[PDB]
Amino acid sequence: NQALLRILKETEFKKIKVLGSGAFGTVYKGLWIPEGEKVKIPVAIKELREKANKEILDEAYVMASVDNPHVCRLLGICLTSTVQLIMQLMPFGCLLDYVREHKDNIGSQYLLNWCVQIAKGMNYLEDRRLVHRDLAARNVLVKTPQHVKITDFGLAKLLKVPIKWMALESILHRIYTHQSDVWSYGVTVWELMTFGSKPYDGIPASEISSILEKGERLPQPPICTIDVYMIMVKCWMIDADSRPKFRELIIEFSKMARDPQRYLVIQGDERMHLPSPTDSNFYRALMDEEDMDDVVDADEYL
Ligand SMILES: */C=C\C(=O)N1CCC[C@@H](n2nc(-c3ccc(Oc4ccccc4)cc3)c3c(N)ncnc32)C1
Repeated sequence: NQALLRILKETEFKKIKVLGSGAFGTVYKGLWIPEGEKVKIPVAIKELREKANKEILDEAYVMASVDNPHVCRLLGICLTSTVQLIMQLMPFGCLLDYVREHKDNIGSQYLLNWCVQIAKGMNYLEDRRLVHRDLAARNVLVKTPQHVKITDFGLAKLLKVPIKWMALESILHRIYTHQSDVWSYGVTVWELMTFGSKPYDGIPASEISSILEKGERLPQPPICTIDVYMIMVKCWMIDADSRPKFRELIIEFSKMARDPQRYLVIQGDERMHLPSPTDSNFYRALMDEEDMDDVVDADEYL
């Protein structure tokens, strides 16, 4: 579906501010102004650091074809000897920055729900027989605090390797599968549960395969019950086929979401809440009108 990707002229948009800079590229806050109109519409622009345009376009069409509440869809592209990718601007930013900023005051309901949502997005990709190759907290965007979407799908294929998120088989032989995606998902969950901690920090990348072969793993976060830690451990099993499936993960986390205090131990959690319906309705109307499955709420509390 070529209609899904908009080809943008340089004249119809402008980069206004740098939001972040990456090995993959630089991300800018931008404005689209549509031809013949007086409106300036905020957009996010990713300019890749630096394959012919035909190959790039062909990859781009697939990237534009992902349509799920929990995956970000590439909206537009401009090809000018630099590759510029256009998507919605998300004021909330990446999940990783968000958890660090809120590290004191994030509730168990949010964390479990984020786990469900990410799994839902990954599952959609698996169902489509597509592999992300770079799942990480940095690569999840926050639409609203209640709603998160996986981003940068297909970028890894298109283009400093994230060794510390990679499955052993990926590090060793660069084999990427839904099962390697599951491994990355586990690291991502660990990031959330540690409020933005950097996995294997201080361990050189060159040693990572060896420690994994030894069987060393990321440690259990203090907030996590063993039940949650075991799910991460299952994600990092050497035999890829043994690892959990995204469809299973959606169910497990959803179950946990029903009695959060059973599975995550957080100080003052009783004080921290998912939004009331009134608040949720307000957020959706203002900035999140797309259809999504309702957040899983505690059985006790509704
Ligand atoms: C934790 C991530 C981080 O540090 N960032 C730096 C600041 C910007 C932030 N960010 N990135 C995007 C973003 C992501 C992807 C794309 O383009 C795509 C889309 C789909 C597939 C491949 C490439 C563009 C922009 C942000 C957006 N969209 N809004 C707000 N912050 C974004 C990452």
